[PDB]
Amino acid sequence: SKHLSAYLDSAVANGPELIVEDTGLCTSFMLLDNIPSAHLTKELIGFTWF
Amino acid sequence: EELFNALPQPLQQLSLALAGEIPLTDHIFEQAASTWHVQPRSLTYKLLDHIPFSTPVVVPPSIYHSLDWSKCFAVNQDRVERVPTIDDPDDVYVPNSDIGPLLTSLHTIPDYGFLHPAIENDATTLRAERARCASTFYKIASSQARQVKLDPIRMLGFLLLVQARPRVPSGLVTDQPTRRDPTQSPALHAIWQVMQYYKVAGVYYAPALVVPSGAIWWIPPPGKRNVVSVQYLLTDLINLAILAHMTDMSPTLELTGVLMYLRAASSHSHAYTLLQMKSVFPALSLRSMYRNKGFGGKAPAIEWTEPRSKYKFRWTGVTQLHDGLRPRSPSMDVPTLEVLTKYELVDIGHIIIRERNAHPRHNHDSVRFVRDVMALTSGMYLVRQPTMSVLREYSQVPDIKDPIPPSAWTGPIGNVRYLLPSVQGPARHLYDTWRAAARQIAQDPQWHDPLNQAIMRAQYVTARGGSSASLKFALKVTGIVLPEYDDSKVKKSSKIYQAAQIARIAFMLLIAAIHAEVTMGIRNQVQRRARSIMPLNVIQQAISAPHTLVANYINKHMNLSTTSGSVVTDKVIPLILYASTPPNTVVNVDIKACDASITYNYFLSVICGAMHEGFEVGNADAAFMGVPSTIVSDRRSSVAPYSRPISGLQTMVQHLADLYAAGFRYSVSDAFSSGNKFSFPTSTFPSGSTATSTEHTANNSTMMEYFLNVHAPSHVKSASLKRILTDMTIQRNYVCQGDDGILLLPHEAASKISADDMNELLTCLRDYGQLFGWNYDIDWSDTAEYLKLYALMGCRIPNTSRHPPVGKEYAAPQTDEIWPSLIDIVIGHHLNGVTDVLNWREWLRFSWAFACYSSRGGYTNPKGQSFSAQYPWWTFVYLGIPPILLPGQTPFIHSCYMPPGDQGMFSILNGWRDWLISHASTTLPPLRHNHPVWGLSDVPSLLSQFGVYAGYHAAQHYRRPKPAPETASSDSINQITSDLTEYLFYDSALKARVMKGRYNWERLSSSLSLNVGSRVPSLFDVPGKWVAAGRDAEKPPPSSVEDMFTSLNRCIRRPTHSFSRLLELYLRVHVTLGESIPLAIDPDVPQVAGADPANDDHWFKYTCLGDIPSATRNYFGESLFVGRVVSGLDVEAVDATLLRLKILGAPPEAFIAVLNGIGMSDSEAHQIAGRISLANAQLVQIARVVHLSIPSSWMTLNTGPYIHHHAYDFKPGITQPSAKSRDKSIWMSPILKLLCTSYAMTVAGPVRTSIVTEIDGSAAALSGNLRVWMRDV
RNA sequence: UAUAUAUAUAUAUAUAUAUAUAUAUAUAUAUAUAUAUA
RNA sequence: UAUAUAUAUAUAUAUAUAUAUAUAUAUAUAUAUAUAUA
Repeated sequence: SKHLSAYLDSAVANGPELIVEDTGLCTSFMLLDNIPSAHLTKELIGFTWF
Repeated sequence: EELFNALPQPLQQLSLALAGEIPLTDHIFEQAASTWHVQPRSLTYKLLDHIPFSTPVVVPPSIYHSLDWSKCFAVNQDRVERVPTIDDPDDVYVPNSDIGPLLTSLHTIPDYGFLHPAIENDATTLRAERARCASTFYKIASSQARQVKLDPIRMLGFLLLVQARPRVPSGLVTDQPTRRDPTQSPALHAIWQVMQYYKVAGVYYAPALVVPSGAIWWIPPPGKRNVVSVQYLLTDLINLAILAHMTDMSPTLELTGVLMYLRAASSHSHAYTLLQMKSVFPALSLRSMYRNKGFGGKAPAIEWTEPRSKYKFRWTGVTQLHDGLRPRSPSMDVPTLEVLTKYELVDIGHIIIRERNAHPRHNHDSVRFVRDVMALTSGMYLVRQPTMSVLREYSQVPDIKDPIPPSAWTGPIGNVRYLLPSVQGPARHLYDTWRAAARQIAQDPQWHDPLNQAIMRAQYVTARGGSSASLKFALKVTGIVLPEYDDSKVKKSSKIYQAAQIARIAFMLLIAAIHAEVTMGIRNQVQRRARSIMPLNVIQQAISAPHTLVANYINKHMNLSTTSGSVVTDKVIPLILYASTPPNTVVNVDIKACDASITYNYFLSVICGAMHEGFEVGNADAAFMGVPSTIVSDRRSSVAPYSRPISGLQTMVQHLADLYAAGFRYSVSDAFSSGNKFSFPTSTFPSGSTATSTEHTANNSTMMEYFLNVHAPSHVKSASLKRILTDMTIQRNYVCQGDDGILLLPHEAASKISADDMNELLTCLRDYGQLFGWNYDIDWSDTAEYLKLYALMGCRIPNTSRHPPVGKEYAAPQTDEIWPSLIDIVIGHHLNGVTDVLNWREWLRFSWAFACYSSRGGYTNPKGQSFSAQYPWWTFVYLGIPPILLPGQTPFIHSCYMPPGDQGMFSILNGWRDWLISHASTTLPPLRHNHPVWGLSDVPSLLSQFGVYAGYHAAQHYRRPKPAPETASSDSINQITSDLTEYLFYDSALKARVMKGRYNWERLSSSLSLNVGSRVPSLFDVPGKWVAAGRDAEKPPPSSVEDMFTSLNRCIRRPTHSFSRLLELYLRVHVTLGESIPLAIDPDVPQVAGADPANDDHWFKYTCLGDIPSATRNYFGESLFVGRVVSGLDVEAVDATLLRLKILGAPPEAFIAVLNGIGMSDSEAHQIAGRISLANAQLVQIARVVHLSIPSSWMTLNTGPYIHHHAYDFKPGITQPSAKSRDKSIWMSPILKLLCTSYAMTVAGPVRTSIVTEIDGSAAALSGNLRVWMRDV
């Protein structure tokens, strides 16, 4: 009955998922802070700015 | 099994016989029957002590909460009503009360009691209210207990006896032993627990005992009290226990039924509570089966032939099931569960649903499950006070949503008004339809034929009747002195009696009497309110003739009466099967109360006007049925009024409309209530018998047709629905009978209609019916309900609950019957268990036990002697019950389809032949001179030793006493006769015809010396038959009873050693069975639920032959030569005589005399006589000439082709040449084929080819003797 | 005693179905609060 | 007081995911019984 039901009705969906939409940014590479910058508060004040 | 040890010795022997251990014998047959009649019934309950139950059932003490009866009854307007407890006005049934306080003690049995003589006296004499209320309550409560074919305890005893020992296996490879076992049945355990309350010293006092005059009750001690509902609960439990065993259901389902009954019994009004939640089981199971994903299986492929009017169907293979074909309608779980929540029985639904989910695919198991669960509904014949019934049913009037405005009518025509042409709508459609039919009836020389006139007058007389008192009063009122014939001992209320009084009178003198009271009656039902019987008087029945005639024409000439020809009821079987197939969508409809909704203000006025106008085309001066034309005033023109003549038909309408407008005036005289007769009118149509089906079916068809073709397309919204709704017509899409109707949709192309459109369609139909006040009560569940038959996916489902094993209707306070009648009850009881497919082996065992108890009985003179008798068991074999085990054979080799009568005997002997002959030779000395069929071995003495002859002749004896004549009463007999003949022979031509025919006949029969004393059917004897029927309807005097017992005993004791001449000759034939025939259908496909490999024999018989009656060339002999006949005479006697004459080669004038003897004119007599020929006659048509008929049990099988080309009467390579029939084969071969197929159907297992192998005498000798016997009779 | 075959039972793994519990989503009903209208 | 909309809580139904239990089927191991061979 499974095969017969399968062969008789084609409205079983199972279609490939074609429509996929993105509203974000078309990029695949991320700029990454690997090593954080140090916070200076006693000496060398002003050399870095956040 | 210690229970087997508990049984007394004779019953132990009987149980062994039923189990197949030993061949049954008259000796043990009597010992068991005798001892049952002497021991107290309570011992049957005592047997229950020896069953170690292990079921999870608890009987709450809530049962013993008797509600006081005094508040459940009252009298107002001098009638005892029911005053329902709940606000629901329908709680009019027997309450739950303790009957105890109303009991005295009996002198015979001091323990049990009956009503106080003081109470009934005061209610009778003083008309005291409380006395009357108590009496009414006692009467109905007793009556409800009496609704059983016999005492339930006896049935319980039967069940224990058969279930006390497992049956011995046969040698058959399909003989599965029973899977179910005792100690697991919730019903029996429930009976045990509840009965524990009714013991004082281990005595088990029965709560009640049924008697011929009703039922008695046991006086409770001061501590206890007996509620009447308990007795009802026991009956339901016993009935369920029996049914569950026979249907072989799982204990879980039986558990649910027990809880079902217990919950109902706990609350007040046990009947009402059951009635409310009636349809729960079918809705849970039948209405919702395949609403899932894993659907599949095999289904029948049925095709409806092109001339659909003929209702011819063809089996044409099988269809694979798949998900696209699964049912579309919503399930029924939600409403049912919601209802069950009210009675806190949701567990039952959960259990049922969970169990149902185990059958996703359609097969034998699924339908078997459906059959079993649907068998759980209560099988009790509910009864209520007739006064409440009549007050509750006829108090309804239809509500019309758009009445015909008064300005829509013309001026009066004396009584009727014609309908203005400008008016449209369904009413216009109805008006035109009836008018057109009236026109066709108007000119029709079919009437005024004196023979046809005789048919109509004769149709009005039956043994029953009513309203005679009203008749005598009304005519005496108008100065008409009717005759009397009391000395002729016949009931006055019989329709025959009143008819005789009328015979002489000029008809028009009687016209004033039609406006007279009509008595009424009530017949109880199993699953609904009781039905009504409203017999009109003969005069009223005569006046309403035009209404019937037009209705008949509408039916027979539009949709061919939708099967209301009722020729064989089985034509609906293939119809519903086809209607339930996957490719088709079907909807079940039926008028809510067609009898109560047809009325004069809307319906009958339109019909009367149409008929009166429709009869205008015709001779204005033409009397009809003695009603002459008259002058009536026409007032259609306000400027030119006048008067003109109108034909008799119109005069009938004039009075008929007057009567309908006045409304029927009934008079109730219920006996169960006390001194409360009264009369009140109503618009409710009589609808007491099939004579009403014609009118309602006609109107049913008309409204449906207008809805389909006009109203629906103009009103529906879905374009797709419009597309499919069009191209649809009633003649090929709708059938009906009375209120019931079936609507089936055109095959949606490889698809199914949206449930959305269905809802739209069904909704509009409801509104359409609401317009003119018809509640259509439609439903859509992809099943077939028509005339109480159920089909699911082309498989028939026997609703066994509608045939309760223990229940039987009784409409009077007294059973009013004599002991021998019980036998016929047993026979009818057994057949239902065959029609419905039960476990054929176990059902047979139970049947014999029932027979054994019934086999014995007695009677006592009103003052004098007692009398007694009992039958040898072989009687029941002749009556149509297969034997379980013969000496020398193996048990359970005879199928239930074994034919009754001589055929069954012959088949049994034919199989039993060789063993008997050989055994007789060893045991007994040879007889003194050679025998035709036997050798010298003398088996007849052996048969007498088995008492076969005793049983064979005992079954032939009559079972109802005969009333005695008298000579002055014979002057009334002559007076009765004369008048009946006078009523029959209104004209003179018929009398001349019959007299000439009779005179010629006896002259020919004697002179030609065919024979003398031939009782040939003739009209002169029809009044004699009526008189005998009328006298028979009376309660016989005791002397007749004494004659019966004495005659029966003498017939038993008389030593005879011969069967009937026919059976003697039939034994000369030797028949053998070959291989199995080719199969009809795939064994996988189920066709009848329960006819499965488990229930092998039914499964074999159906599979081999196929169910669908498909006589493509046989027509089963329905083409009788005499289409038109008068009542009283038998067509089956007439054609038998005619064929017998034709075989005897009588001269043509013999046929002429016989035909003229039943009113046929000479010209048509010659025309009919010429048609008689051995060629065109059918196998059954010619075989019936020697009373070889088809058993009713076969009517559901396609036996035609088998009898045609599978029962070889002469196979060249097998038959001995001595058996060659030669030229007489033209009429010999059908007889042999009938004998062959009867033997083949007798044995169990698959159907095999049947072959005549030898006739001991030459076939010529057999034919010669047959011709002699044919000439003799 | 060993080997093979068949049947039954137990244990483990895989798959399907049903039931129960927990979480998420949707729908319906009930209760509470807010807003609008009558 | 009623109706409509929104939010929160509770109950019921349906779907998805996870866990537990039961039943069925398949595979592997062990035990018992029966049959055959040594």
